Amino acid sequence: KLIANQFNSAIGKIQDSLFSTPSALGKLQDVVNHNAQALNTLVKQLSS
Amino acid sequence: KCVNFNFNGLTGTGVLTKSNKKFLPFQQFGRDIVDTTDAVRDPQTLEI
Ligand SMILES: *[C@@H]1O[C@H](CO)[C@@H](O[C@@H]2O[C@H](CO)[C@@H](O[C@@H]3O[C@H](CO)[C@@H](O)[C@H](O)[C@@H]3O)[C@H](O)[C@H]2NC(C)=O)[C@H](O)[C@H]1NC(C)=O
Repeated sequence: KLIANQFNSAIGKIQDSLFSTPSALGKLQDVVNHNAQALNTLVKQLSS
Repeated sequence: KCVNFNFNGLTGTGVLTKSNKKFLPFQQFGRDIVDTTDAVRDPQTLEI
């Protein structure tokens, strides 16, 4: 019973941690941002 | 329709539609985030 309760509490903590911390998924947002930069730069170079 | 156009010397190809952009009486052209022309004012009717 203790093990099940600790597990359930930890899962709730995972949801609260991800919900309340905007930076938790930064690695994936960084990948998206790098691809967005690469394409915005490639298009902007056409104006040179 | 997809047409060729020449607007006061501006040459290009595209599909022209009614604009909902709010240009000031002074402004004649619009550009998006990447400095690509995306709006003109008709030289005879002043339609955007
Ligand atoms: C090993 O550690 C666990 C905690 O990780 C101990 O269980 C915890 O025991 C405390 C009491 O010493 C519980 O607090 C009480 O909870 C009841 C809930 O109704 C509340 O009414 C009391 O006023 C008090 O707050 C705590 O909830 C409980 N935690 C879990 C997850 O069961 C366990 O006793 C420790 N074992 C040993 C041998 O030290």
